[PDB]
Amino acid sequence: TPWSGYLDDVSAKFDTGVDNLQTQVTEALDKLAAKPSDPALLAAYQSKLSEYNLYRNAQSNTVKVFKDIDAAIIQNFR
Amino acid sequence: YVDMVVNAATMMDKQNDGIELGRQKIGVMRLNNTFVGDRTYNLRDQKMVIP
Repeated sequence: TPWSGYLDDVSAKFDTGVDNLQTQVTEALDKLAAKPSDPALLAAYQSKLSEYNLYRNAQSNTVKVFKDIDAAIIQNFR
Repeated sequence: YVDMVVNAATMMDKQNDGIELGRQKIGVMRLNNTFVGDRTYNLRDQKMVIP
């Protein structure tokens, strides 16, 4: 059975929060790569590449902080 | 007679005490109407799982 913890439940909220960005990025790139000279294409890909950047930085930082809270509590069981 | 009986019965009970009889049985069951695995459906609103 696919097992998921609490950190998994946390990171998953971002993935479901952005419905299709994961796909849109690849679609926009594939368009642009065909015709790297259309400003409407370039402006679109700039916007969606930078939304894709901020998405994953916010994800990994917030997954780290909960690990540090858990390890801090666990260390006091002794 | 009495002494022999009580001795023999106590010692046989201790000897059988060492034997296990909870034989584990393996059964193989086919499913005819459905898939065996869990499945995930990614609704827009939720990640959903069926066990």
